[PDB]
Amino acid sequence: LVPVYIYSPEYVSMCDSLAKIPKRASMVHSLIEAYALHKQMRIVKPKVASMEEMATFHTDAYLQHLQKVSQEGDDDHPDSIEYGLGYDCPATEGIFDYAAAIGGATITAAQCLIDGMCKVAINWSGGWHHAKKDEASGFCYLNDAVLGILRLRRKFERILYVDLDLHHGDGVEDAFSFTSKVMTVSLHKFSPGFFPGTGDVSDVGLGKGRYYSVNVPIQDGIQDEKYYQICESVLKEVYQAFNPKAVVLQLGADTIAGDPMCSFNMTPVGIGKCLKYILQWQLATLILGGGGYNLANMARCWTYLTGVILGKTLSSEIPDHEFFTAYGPDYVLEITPSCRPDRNEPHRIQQILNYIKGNLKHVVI
Ligand SMILES: CC(/C=C/C(=O)NO)=C\[C@@H](C)C(=O)c1ccc(N(C)C)cc1
Ligand SMILES: [K+]
Ligand SMILES: [K+]
Ligand SMILES: [Zn+2]
Repeated sequence: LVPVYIYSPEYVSMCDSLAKIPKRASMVHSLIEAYALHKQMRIVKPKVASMEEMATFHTDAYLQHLQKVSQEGDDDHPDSIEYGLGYDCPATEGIFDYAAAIGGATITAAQCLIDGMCKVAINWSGGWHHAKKDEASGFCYLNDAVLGILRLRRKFERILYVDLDLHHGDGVEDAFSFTSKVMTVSLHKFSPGFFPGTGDVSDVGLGKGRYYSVNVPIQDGIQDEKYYQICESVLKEVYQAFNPKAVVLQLGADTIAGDPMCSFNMTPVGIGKCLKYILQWQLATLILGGGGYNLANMARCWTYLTGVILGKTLSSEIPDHEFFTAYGPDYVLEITPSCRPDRNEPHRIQQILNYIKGNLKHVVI
């Protein structure tokens, strides 16, 4: 009925403690609260993930290792080499607790979807799609997206994962690569030297999971209109061929114009239209956050997207709240595209969509 919003003051504090950008969860929640959107959702206190719950995807050796180097901040452990710790993913003190809360918040939201508590569950602090079963990658130590999907596997036999982050959700695609129960769809920037380096259109999975992985390689400077047409064409084809019963959606904000990544040229409006097309499926939807390195932009994006889920049209003027001064110099909710060219050739885009049409033919047949 009413969208579940995963939040507790203790959870946000935990998320700000070891965040990449300081006060990541604070700003996003403070702005949502400022628009009084929390009063129209069902606020649910997240439960910290147990060792067994994480073990549904991650190996035991890896989990024990995190717990050991997290209590003292041992960034010099001789077993860290095996698990990808920790140059890109530092072995900072209390990192396992940080991952436990966020991992447990996605599972909690998934549990609300199972028990029929709602049709939509939101966790903006979640959605780290890079982590592997026994390896940390790209700031991700625990793949909370996979943990969420595995929780939904208790009720749903057809789960669709849609990744709209700037980067390819490799950790999630790799997790369900050998299965047809979960189809992963990832729209991302794909160029040599760009992280994580995988996710070409020819990457369709392995074994019995072949053709159940879908990748859309996109180039720099793409804007709302062209992006949506790509997203609509893929999701329409996938919905018919896969027939999902539940949806997990990762909405990273590193695609938005004004992000330090400086790749895609998106505004929250474009992603909003993508979210609308998925919401009208009337399926149990698990909304996750993701990447983003422009704090105020992330807040503007995810706050607007929360308004989309609720159907509310938000005021263009940023209301006075705790972090109001961070929204200079215009102090508005809208985000304007930068003056950069679109390097996506209309023929290559159509050529990719045709591959996907060809690959999904195998699924439906
Ligand atoms: C891991 C990642 C994003 C993942 C993501 O967004 N997953 O969703 C990006 C890495 C490769 C990167 O490009 C980078 C660039 C600059 C930088 N500093 C200037 C500190 C730190 C990292
Ligand atoms: K993506
Ligand atoms: K798959
Ligand atoms: Zn990203």
